Formats: sequence, C-alpha cells, structure tokens
Amino acid sequence: EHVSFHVIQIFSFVNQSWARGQGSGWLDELQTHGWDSESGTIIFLHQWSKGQFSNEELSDLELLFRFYLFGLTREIQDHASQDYSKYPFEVQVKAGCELHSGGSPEGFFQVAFNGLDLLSFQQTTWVPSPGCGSLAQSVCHLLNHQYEGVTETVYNLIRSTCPRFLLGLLDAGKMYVHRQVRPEAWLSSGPSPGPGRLQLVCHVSGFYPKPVWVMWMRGEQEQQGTQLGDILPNANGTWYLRATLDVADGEAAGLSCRVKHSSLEGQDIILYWRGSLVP
Amino acid sequence: AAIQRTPKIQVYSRHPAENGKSNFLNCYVSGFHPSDIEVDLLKNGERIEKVEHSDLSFSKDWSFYLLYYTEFTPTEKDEYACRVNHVTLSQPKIVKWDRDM
Ligand SMILES: CCCCCCCCCCCCC/C=C/[C@H](O)[C@@H](CO[C@@H]1O[C@H](CO)[C@@H](O[C@@H]2O[C@H](CO)[C@H](O)[C@H](O[C@]3(C(=O)O)C[C@H](O)[C@@H](NC(C)=O)[C@H]([C@H](O)[C@@H](O)CO)O3)[C@H]2O)[C@H](O)[C@H]1O)NC(=O)CCCCCCCCCCCCCCCCC
Ligand SMILES: CCCCCCCCCCCCCCCCC(=O)OC[C@@H](O)CO
Ligand SMILES: *[C@@H]1O[C@H](CO)[C@@H](O)[C@H](O)[C@H]1NC(C)=O
Ligand SMILES: O=S(=O)([O-])CC[NH2+]C1CCCCC1
Ligand SMILES: [Cl-]
Ligand SMILES: [Cl-]
Repeated sequence: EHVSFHVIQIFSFVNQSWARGQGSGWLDELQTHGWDSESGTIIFLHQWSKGQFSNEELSDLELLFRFYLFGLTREIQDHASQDYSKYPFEVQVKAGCELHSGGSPEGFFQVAFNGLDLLSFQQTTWVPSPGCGSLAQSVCHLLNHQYEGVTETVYNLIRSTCPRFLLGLLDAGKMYVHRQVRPEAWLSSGPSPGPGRLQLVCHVSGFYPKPVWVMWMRGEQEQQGTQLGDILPNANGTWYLRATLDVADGEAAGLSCRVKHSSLEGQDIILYWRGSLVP
Repeated sequence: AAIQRTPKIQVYSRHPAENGKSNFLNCYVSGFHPSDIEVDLLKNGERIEKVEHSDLSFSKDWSFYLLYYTEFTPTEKDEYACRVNHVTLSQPKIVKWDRDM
C-alpha cells in the first residue's frame, strides 16, 4: 500500500567546460516524466502526467529546475577546475517522497559521488555518508552554511510539494496506475544440463502489476529446485519472468508450471510439460 | 574514490519466438557504473538501426539500468544478439538471444 515518487538526476562532469545532465520522474517504477536538456523542460510521458498541477505551477517548476541546474553545475565546476585530475566524475541525485500506509509522507534527498553514497538530507539537516568522508564533510558543511534557501527549498519540495504532486498524480492517473494486465505464459526446453538431464523453462511475460508467483510443481508439491529469474522489464510497462527446472527425462511428464497474478481473478495459469508426448 | 560496476546483459523476447510473427527483442543492461555505456542490438552481426531504449535510471545502490528494445520478425536463419561496451569490459561483450529459450 506504499507508494513513492522520485526525481532522479545524473550528471557527468567530463572536463572544466563540458558537463551533461539527465533527469526523470518516476511514480514507483513507472517513468512519468523526462527532461529535455536543450529546452530545459519537463516531458510529460502520459496524458495524466501533469497530476492536477496548473500550467503556471509546472512552468515555474521548470524555471526552478533550470536555475538549480545552472547553479549546481557552476559551483561544482568552480571547485573541480582546481582538481582537473579528478575529471571525469559522476554525481547522482535521488529526491522525492514516499507515502506510507495511513498517508504518512517521508521525504528524502540522496546524493552519490561516483556511484558511492556521498550525503543525504535527514529531517532538516545534511548528513554525510559514513565513509567517503573528506569530500562529503566538505560539501555538507558548504550546504549547511553558505547555501541558504537551497536547504529550505529542498525541505519544502520533498515534504510538501512532492506528496501533494504525488497524490495529484495518483488521482489523475487512476486508470493506468491501478490497471491489471493478464500475462502470457509459454514453455520451452532450455540447454541440456547434462545427458539424460532436461531443462524445463517457463516464461511469463506481459504482466502488470509487477508482483507475480511462478513455480514448477507436480500437483501441489512445489519443486524446491525451481530457479526463478529476475523480473525484467518489457516496454510499455509490463514485466517478464523466467522460471527454470532441470529434471530427469521421463520424470518430466506430469510436471507443470503454475502462475498466479492479481489480473487472473483466481483462475491461475497452469501449463503442463508435453514435450514429445502429444501426437 | 569511485566504484565501477560491470553491466549485466539479459536478452529476451517479448512474445514466444514464432518464426514469421512480429515480436520485440529486449536487451536489459543493468547494474553498471559509470553511466557511459555503448549498447547495440545486432541482427546476424550488423547493427540494427531501428532501436528504441528507455531513459537512463539507477537502482538503490546507484547502479544504472537501461532497456533497449526493437521490433523484429525472427526467422530460422537469423541470429540476434546484444553487444555492450563499458569501461569495465576489456572488449565488448556479446550475448546472443536464445530463440529456443
Ligand atoms: C545549487 C547549488 C547548491 C549546491 C552546490 C554545493 C556543491 C558544489 C561543489 C561542492 C564541492 C565543495 C567541496 C570541495 C572540497 C575540496 O576543496 C576540493 C579538492 O580539495 C583540494 O583542492 C586543491 C585545489 O584547490 C587540489 O589541489 C590541486 O590538485 C590538482 C590536480 O588536478 C592540481 O594538482 C593542482 O595543481 C595546480 C597546478 O598544477 O597548476 C596548482 C594551482 O595552484 C592550481 N590553481 C588553483 C588551486 O587555484 C591549479 C588548479 O587546478 C587550476 O586553477 C589550474 O587550472 O592546479 C592542485 O592545486 C587538491 O587535490 C584537492 O584535494 N574537492 C573537489 O574538487 C571535488 C569536486 C567538486 C564537486 C564534487 C562533488 C559534487 C558536489 C556534491 C553534490 C552537489 C550538491 C549536493 C546537493 C545538491 C543541492 C542540494
Ligand atoms: C529536485 C527535487 C524535487 C523533489 C520534489 C519534486 C516535486 C514533484 C513535482 C515535479 C513535477 C515533475 C517531476 C519531474 C520533473 C522533471 C525532472 O526530472 O527534472 C530533473 C532535472 O532537474 C535534472 O536535470
Ligand atoms: C571536454 O569534454 C567534451 C566532451 O567529450 C569534449 O568535446 C571536449 O573536447 C573536451 N575537452 C578536451 C578533451 O580537451
Ligand atoms: O508499469 S511499470 O511496469 O512499473 C514501468 C516499468 N518501466 C520500465 C521500462 C524501462 C526500464 C525499467 C523500467
Ligand atoms: Cl548543463
Ligand atoms: Cl515446445
């Protein structure tokens, strides 16, 4: 019952002149917003992506994002052109908010330097990451002293603007966020894990929401030997999942893949292994 | 300090590989860092030109992931692969798409 909304930013500082930035907005795992870096604008990936915010409010958000990009790049490049051997380097920012069951908002703002935790914004104070100290401590000191309104703006964004915008987004996109897409399931014979051995593969593709149960079983006995893969993304917000099992040939008859998913409405998906048994 | 993470490359079709029916080939490149990566979808060896891909994103450990996908009609004669190059790879890694999977 928990939902989040995130804005992620990825900055690559290549030299004291070049630096490229990317940004996107994400409701849970569905991307809802992109960022056009040439125009410096929000890209609304869905009809409901404006989330019951006015065009004035959103153009002002774009204004603030543009100014924040400008100043962030300016100050970082100012510090780095004095350590040019440090180029290239990457900065990642994950801001946003999580709506907890009962309606409790927890905002968060986290920054990584070169894929390592640099610092976070806990409650109302910048906190450096334990480890990666000197640079963290420095940046955290600068943020907690020189950069005035930056801190208050961050707090109000992740604690007030973010949850309001999030609930507006869920209200506007109620038909897409709560959709149910029935998966397609098929069977295959993977690579022989040995002579006599036999690799049964069960594919389940095209399902939303992401939670899914896939299991090889004989009757009710779930085979403890099933190897479940990762849930991988398809385009257009559906998911794919492979579950395999290697058995002895001749003992493969009677095995069956079983798939449970909310979209099924109870009637689970069952696919028996046929092999060369069906004329 | 800096962390370098090698990309995980997974190739899978959106629908059962029915020779003659259109389909989508997905290459999911995940868990890599830094962000600069070069991903190509290859049909029989040459690079496919009509390739879409998601906006860059990153997991909670800050490692990046990307979904490259293309419409394609698989045939018996055709072999499809995903070629990834990254600073963590001495030379580009090529993962063939297992039709039989
Ligand atoms: C919207 C805005 C709000 C947010 C903004 C806030 C964040 C912005 C940025 C925050 C960073 C602040 C923390 C800084 C920490 C450290 O200060 C400073 C380094 O510390 C020491 O510094 C010294 C220099 O001073 C270094 O020694 C230099 O090493 C070099 C090797 O390449 C050379 O050897 C050089 O030698 C010479 C030479 O050979 O000629 C001698 C000359 O004298 C020198 N000439 C000088 C010095 O003037 C010349 C120079 O390079 C050029 O001038 C020539 O072109 O070079 C020698 O000087 C020394 O290593 C180094 O340890 N860290 C950094 O750099 C890290 C990079 C900065 C940003 C990285 C992290 C990103 C910020 C964090 C996220 C951003 C904010 C988070 C939240 C977002 C908003 C809420
Ligand atoms: C930056 C911290 C904000 C946290 C609270 C956000 C409140 C939600 C309202 C935002 C509306 C649109 C969301 C995505 C905006 C576009 C974007 O992805 O921009 C990234 C850019 O900046 C990096 O180049
Ligand atoms: C700075 O980085 C950009 C991005 O590749 C490049 O075009 C430019 O030439 C670089 N400067 C150098 C290599 O001196
Ligand atoms: O509806 S949803 O399934 O949550 C959307 C998933 N988008 C994926 C496609 C791009 C690659 C990673 C995320
Ligand atoms: Cl820029
Ligand atoms: Cl078959």
